[PDB]
Amino acid sequence: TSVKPIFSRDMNEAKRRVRELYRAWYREVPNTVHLFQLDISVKQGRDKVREMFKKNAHVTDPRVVDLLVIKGKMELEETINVWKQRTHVMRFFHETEAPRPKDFLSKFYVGHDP
Amino acid sequence: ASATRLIQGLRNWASGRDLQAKLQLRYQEISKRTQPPPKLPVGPSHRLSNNYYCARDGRREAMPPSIVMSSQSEKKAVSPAPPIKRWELSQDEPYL
Amino acid sequence: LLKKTTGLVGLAVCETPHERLKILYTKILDVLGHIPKNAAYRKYTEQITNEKLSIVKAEPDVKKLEEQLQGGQIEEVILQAENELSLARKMIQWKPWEPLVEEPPASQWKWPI
Amino acid sequence: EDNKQFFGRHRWVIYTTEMNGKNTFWDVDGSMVPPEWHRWLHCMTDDP
Amino acid sequence: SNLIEVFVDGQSVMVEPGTTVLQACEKVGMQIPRFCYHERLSVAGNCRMCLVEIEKAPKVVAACAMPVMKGWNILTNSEKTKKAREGVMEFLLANHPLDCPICDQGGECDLQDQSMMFGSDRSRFLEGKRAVEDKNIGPLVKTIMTRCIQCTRCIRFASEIAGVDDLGTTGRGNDMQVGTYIEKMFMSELSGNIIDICPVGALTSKPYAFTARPWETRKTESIDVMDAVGSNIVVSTRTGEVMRILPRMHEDINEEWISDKTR
Amino acid sequence: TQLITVDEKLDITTLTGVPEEHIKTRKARIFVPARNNMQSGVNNTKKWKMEFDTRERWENPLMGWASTADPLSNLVLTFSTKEDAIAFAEKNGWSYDVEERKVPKPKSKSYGANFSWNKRTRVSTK
Amino acid sequence: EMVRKCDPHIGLLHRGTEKLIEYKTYLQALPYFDRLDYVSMMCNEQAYSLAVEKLLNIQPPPRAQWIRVLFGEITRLLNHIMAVTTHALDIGAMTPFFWMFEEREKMFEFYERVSGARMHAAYVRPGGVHQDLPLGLMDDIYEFSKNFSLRIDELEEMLTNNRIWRNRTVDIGVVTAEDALNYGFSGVMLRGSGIQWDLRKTQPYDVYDQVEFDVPIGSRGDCYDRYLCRVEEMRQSIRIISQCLNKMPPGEIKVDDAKVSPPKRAEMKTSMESLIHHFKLYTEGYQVPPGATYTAIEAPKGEFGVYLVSDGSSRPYRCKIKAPGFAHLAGLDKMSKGHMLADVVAIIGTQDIVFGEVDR
Amino acid sequence: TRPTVRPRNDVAHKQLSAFGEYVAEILPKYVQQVQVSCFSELEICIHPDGVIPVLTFLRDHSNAQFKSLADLTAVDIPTRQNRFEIVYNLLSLRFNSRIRVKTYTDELTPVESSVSVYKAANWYEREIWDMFGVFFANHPDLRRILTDYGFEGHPFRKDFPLSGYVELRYDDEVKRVVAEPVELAQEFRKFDLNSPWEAFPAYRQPPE
Amino acid sequence: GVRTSPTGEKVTHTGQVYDDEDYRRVRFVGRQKEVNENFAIDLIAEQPVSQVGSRVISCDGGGGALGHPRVYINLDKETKTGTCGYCGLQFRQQH
Amino acid sequence: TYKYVNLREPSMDMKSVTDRAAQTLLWTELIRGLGMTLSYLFREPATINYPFEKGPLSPRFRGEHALRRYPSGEERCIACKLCEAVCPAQAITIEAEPRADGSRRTTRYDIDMTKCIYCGFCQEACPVDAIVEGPNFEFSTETHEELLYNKEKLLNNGDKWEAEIAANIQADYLYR
Ligand code: SF4
Ligand code: SF4
Ligand code: SF4
Ligand code: SF4
Ligand code: FES
Ligand SMILES: [K+]
Ligand SMILES: [Zn+2]
Repeated sequence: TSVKPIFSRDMNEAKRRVRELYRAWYREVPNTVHLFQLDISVKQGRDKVREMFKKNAHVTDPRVVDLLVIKGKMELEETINVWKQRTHVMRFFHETEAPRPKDFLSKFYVGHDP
Repeated sequence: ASATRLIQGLRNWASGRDLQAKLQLRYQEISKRTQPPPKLPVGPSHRLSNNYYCARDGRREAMPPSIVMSSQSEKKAVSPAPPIKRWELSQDEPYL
Repeated sequence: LLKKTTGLVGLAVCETPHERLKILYTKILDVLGHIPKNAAYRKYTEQITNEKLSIVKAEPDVKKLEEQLQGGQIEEVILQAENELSLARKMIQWKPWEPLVEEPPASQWKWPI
Repeated sequence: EDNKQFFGRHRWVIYTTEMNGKNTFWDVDGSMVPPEWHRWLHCMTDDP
Repeated sequence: SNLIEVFVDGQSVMVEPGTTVLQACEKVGMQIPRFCYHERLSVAGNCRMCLVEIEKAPKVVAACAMPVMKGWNILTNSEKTKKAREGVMEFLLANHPLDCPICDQGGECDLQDQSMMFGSDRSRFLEGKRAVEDKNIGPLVKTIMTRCIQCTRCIRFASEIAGVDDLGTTGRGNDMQVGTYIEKMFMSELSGNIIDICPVGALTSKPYAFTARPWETRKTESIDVMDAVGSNIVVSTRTGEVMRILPRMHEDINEEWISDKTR
Repeated sequence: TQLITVDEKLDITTLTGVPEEHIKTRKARIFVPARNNMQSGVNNTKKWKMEFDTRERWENPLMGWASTADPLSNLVLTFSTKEDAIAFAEKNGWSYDVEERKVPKPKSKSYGANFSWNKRTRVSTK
Repeated sequence: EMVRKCDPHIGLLHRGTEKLIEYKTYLQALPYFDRLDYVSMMCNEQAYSLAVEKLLNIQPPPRAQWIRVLFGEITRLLNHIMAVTTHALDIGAMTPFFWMFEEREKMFEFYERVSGARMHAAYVRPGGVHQDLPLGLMDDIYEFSKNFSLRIDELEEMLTNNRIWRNRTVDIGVVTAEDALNYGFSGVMLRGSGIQWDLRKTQPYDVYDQVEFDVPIGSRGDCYDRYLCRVEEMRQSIRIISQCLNKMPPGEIKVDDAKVSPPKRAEMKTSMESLIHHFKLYTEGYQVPPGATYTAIEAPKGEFGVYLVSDGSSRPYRCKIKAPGFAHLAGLDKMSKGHMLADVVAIIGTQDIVFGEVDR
Repeated sequence: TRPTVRPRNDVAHKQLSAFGEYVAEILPKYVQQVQVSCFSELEICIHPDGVIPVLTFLRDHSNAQFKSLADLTAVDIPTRQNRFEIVYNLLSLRFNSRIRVKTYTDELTPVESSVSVYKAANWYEREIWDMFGVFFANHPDLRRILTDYGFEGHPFRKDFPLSGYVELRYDDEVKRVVAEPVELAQEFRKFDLNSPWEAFPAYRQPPE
Repeated sequence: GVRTSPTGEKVTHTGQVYDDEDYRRVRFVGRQKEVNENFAIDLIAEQPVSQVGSRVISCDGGGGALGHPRVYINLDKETKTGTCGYCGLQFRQQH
Repeated sequence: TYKYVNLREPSMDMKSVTDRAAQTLLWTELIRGLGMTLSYLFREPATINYPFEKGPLSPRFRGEHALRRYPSGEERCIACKLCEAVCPAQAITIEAEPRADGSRRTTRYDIDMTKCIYCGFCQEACPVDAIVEGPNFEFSTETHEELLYNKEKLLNNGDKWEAEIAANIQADYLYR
């Protein structure tokens, strides 16, 4: 049960790193909308950043959220630098995908998937 | 090969070499496109006796790696091999 | 005879190879004296360093010293002496003559699974 | 044939002007060669 | 306990008295090659593929039938054991037809698999092969008796488990032919498990005939519903279509068999 | 100290990049595969497996091929023990069931039983 | 003008080759190696073949080994033509490209005569080669090699003494020996800096201990000495091809272990063991004993190593492909510092980079 | 066993067994196993805390001088609780020899970066991060090297499917290459090719 | 021996033909359905039955190594001929 | 066993110094390069006249696939699925059943020619010489699905190219 830390000794330093990564994304989103000339607003991109951070809001393991912060900083460095194109930024917005059936009844109608 | 001797001489002069001796266009000195049928030889295992497969089974003589040390004197400090012999300079053409 | 070049790029010609190798071998021995005597790194490194230093002291020539140290040019023998010196300084800090820090899991190095 | 040419020029085909209905006076085609001549032309054999 | 001590390649193992050499090798995780042996049939002892060496003994013994004696070192990977296996595989493949591509047992053939594992790699047979006459024993079991190796798993199954006593060998010598001797139709309720316990393609499934091939099938482990026995089965599918139904070995229900309706 | 104490459950599902559809709606199956009753060999029945539920395979309109939308349809993982497979399923958020290893019971084989005096186990032929 | 930092973004030709190898047998995973270094096809075939033959504890016959060394040096000629001529075409000398690709067309005809495909032969296999040489092939290899020296002579006339070629190469891309060892360089990237190391001499494979050739050692570690090393390696490959045509033995071309290499179709259609072995080799394949190996050969770009792992089955558990271009393109960042943007394309030329082996 | 069996090299086997004893007794703090394969390739199995001491020793000791990093590799083996097997392939140019240093980590324990020992590893362990998810602490520029820029998941892990989870097509509505979930027109046919008969008795694992 | 469905479509040697209500006939609209009009099931019935004087005959399809693997065919049935499993040539014992 | 490329010391006598300065000021090696380029100007080019002239090929050549027949009209493929088991691209899809006279023949023999890697493992795994990879390479199409061959296309390629494929197998089969 004694493991080796990655960056965070406990959850509080990990939450500090999550918080600074969220600050850096919140600052970066207007420049991302500008220089990629995305057709979305700044509020929509920031709400997508909030959606991606709250997708991982259930983790209580410091090493796992350390690796999540490492991968998020990697995506941030790929976005600050122009390494992604417009396609790699807009893959966070599943625009061309049709909305999946949510309730039981429409999934029963269209197919076999639970 | 069809070139006149004036063009051939100018060409040999401009390159500085004799070019008809070594032509990069191939002619009738190459092999025939239709060949006589081969009779290929067989291996050493094509025998009718003293040819049990167990005495030439290559795959079944590989053993697992011999564990030298595991966690479950004035002996000589060793190297992985003898040190490499220094290369000799070429007696053919060393550019020296 | 003053070898013109080593042939290796970036490995400059040493003008005084014997004195340099004596300095580096005795400095390896001085650094290595801080390691405990029961460590196999100290015994083996004192062995090979005493052999190299005895060969260097027992040979005034440079070419014959290269052929009997058996490590190529004399300048890369000097470079490996520098590498051994820096290594022994690191082995003092790491202390790897201690026992194993952790046994592996019970089926860790088992192949095939 | 012209066996004085170099190896690659020494065999060729002058295609017809009508194959399977199509006007091939200018629209020659590499796949107009039938399989009995496709060995000879591609030098898979020395025998026509 | 009255367990006696035997040795399998020098490794000690405690077995009950009356245990065969094959089961004593099975306890250490070693599967001896076999063709006539089947642990739910009786012991025939005639394919002679389990010929293993007991050391300090100048004769190989039939491991499916020989009971162990206390103190035997069963040499499973010795030289004369391997020579016995290569010789017996050579005689098995002497008259065996070159049908491996057109055969439904290919890819799931014991004769192919342990010819690769235990046999030699080439033929000294420079003669003519036999061609055995085919039979018709029903619309379920395709019969190609040239591929038969005369292992009598047919006959032991129909005698002991199906309880039919209508399959048997006719003839003597190399002309010995497993069959019914007459135009008789082997229709039991268990008549399809002879397709399972034929190690070769001499008894193949006639509905599954030519349709698929065992490397590309996806083995799905399911339950029979044709009867209330609850027979554990494999449903094997190829590209989303059901190709056949094989049994699963479950000791408490259907030991390794299924019925003809299930199959 | 250079070591930390984490008493939480090992969960890496936010790190594997698998979408939620192929995490929470798939059923892993931990099992030793049954012996092919076509054959007598038991070397394939040695290790534990992990496959998933078979999702839909439909027909290609052009060629009649087996089209799929399931990425985990060809995924079969090989494990040495049952508990390693259970740990790998719990680590990746996969719901699993476990079928136990079905070893065949040892048989009392007797060649002399085929030629008994008063028992029903006489063979009528050999 | 100067270059401060060079960041090669790669993975644009990442195909996931060595994951696709995990789901295919060893014979099916052989043609993945033709397409890694796609100008050094039979050399990568030979490296994978030697890895599987080391794990299988078998050896090729002598004639198969001599055919492997013959076509390996034909392959080395092909790769150094590609290297030198495109390194000249990127700088601007477009003419010896066209001059040497006709000789390269003749060597692709040699591949097509021996295997049927002009580039990706799938010919050098574990156990030997797939098929014997057709009659009349070695005479045409002789007629090629007898003339190819004049081609190297006129290439070396166009470029070596040329002052514009020397201006673009002499003060360019200098690597010291310890940095070349530390960056994991291999082949000409080592030997231009003076490191006397060649895997055909030090750790020899198939019959390279029985052939006699020289190893061109650079003096300054720059682009120009590595250019001269590749030209002299073409000279020495002509030397090895002459020795291989003269010392070719007769005999078989596969291993005569029919549980590894497939039997002949004449006896596949006659014998029973041969038909069973043909069936099981072309559906299941041969099983490899469990073990991991690292077999490295001297590719014409450097050290083409394969870390192949077997679990005992007929498919590779893990198959790592070490390629020279990966470490060379990693060393691009140090080699380009202190140079201009015109020198970077020359450094990417003298590091013979094929991105199929860089990205897999 | 002459023509078709590989000749056994007993000399190099004995030399590598001696050098494996040498490394195992100089560095007992980290070396767990030493083994030499039958085709004479030495393997040093270490603890993941000894990446820098073992590799610095092999790079700098006068009886090792492994100045060249040939290859650096991870191997996903899911049945182990430390599923990744980080493999270092070294080359001695002085002693004309190769050594294999092997270690392990799971998804959450970082391996110490060996770029301070071998600068060749700066893209190799970057590839190990990209393909397997093994984090390398105290690395200069750790980022993805082979995958697509928005690519989620680690591909050479064995729980990752052959085709991925998303595929690309061009979409004329948004005028952009888009990512949608993968749907194959023909599914990859899985072939159960393993024989049920034991191939090699020397590799027979003992039963339970 | 190709026949034709009521939809005007040629039937393959397998027996495949699309239905009238099947939309997949639109791929042949303006184009052609390429079938092979040399049905092998008709071209092997045109072969003569080989009257051999032996009880067991061998067949390799002709050519030796250019045919199929050599099989041995039993001819003890006088009700039925002995058909080669690969090439389909059928044999009869001439007594 | 090694040689030093570019380890020549230049001479420093006035003869060689004036030779190098004349090479510098009078551009002598540049005139050498112009002379070599002029020497190729007066050669015959290696250009064949395609499509009227064709590149030289061998009987081993691996081009378009074809399903063959026996000399009786009977097709050779006995549905054994070795070719799709060995196919490293999984380009081959086979389905089979007994036909009306009970013979083991295919109903589906597809080859996705856009998956196919043209390596000829199918023709060397085929025990009956049914699938061959014939000599046709000029089969470029204008639609993607035209390169998705079914059994009828491959049987028509066999019936089209049999008069050439048979002679290539006749020329090559003793090497196999
Ligand atoms: S029974 Fe087995 S060995 Fe005999 S033809 Fe069928 S697959 Fe081949
Ligand atoms: S048909 Fe099969 S099961 Fe019956 S005796 Fe012959 S080989 Fe054995
Ligand atoms: S040539 Fe190769 S890829 Fe193409 S169908 Fe044949 S086996 Fe498959
Ligand atoms: S290998 Fe030959 S006979 Fe077998 S299925 Fe393929 S084409 Fe048909
Ligand atoms: S298994 Fe014992 S003889 Fe058949
Ligand atoms: K059967
Ligand atoms: Zn026939």
